[PDB]
Amino acid sequence: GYIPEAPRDGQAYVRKDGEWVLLSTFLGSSGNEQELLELDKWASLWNWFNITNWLWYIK
Amino acid sequence: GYIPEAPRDGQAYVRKDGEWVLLSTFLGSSGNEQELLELDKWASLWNWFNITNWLWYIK
Amino acid sequence: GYIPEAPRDGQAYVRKDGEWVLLSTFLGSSGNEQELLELDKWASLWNWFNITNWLWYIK
Repeated sequence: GYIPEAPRDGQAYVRKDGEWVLLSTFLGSSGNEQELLELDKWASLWNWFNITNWLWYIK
Repeated sequence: GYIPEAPRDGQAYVRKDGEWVLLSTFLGSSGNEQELLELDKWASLWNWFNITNWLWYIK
Repeated sequence: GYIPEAPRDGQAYVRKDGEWVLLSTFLGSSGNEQELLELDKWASLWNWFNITNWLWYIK
């Protein structure tokens, strides 16, 4: 009569065919770090190489 | 007895430990623009530099 | 009185304003391949170019 079961495991999931499924499997796991976190990293090493960018300009 | 509250705020959220939580916090916000939208941008400037790619080939 | 309808289509969706909405539209579709799958690809061609990296070092 009622569909909810109230599943509590601290885990996150979506509504699919009347089933609770970890969205992470469709997000692509990696903590999701591999989508977001790399972009943040690139700037950091790339930015320290600017000392060479103005070097040409100033001299 | 019943778990649903019917929360309406135009916002989107997932089922976690019996709580409605904004999936955006796990998507990584930025509108999500910073995952998708950059990829689309790279092509654009990179593509305008093709005039130099055939230049070598043709001459 | 009750909000659930039990929609079964094998498709996945989130809870928004009391409506079932395909999270894919907010994920950015592409199978999501275009967020995850490219990163995996870059390594592959980039890694085959290492034969040139040690070449300088060894000679």
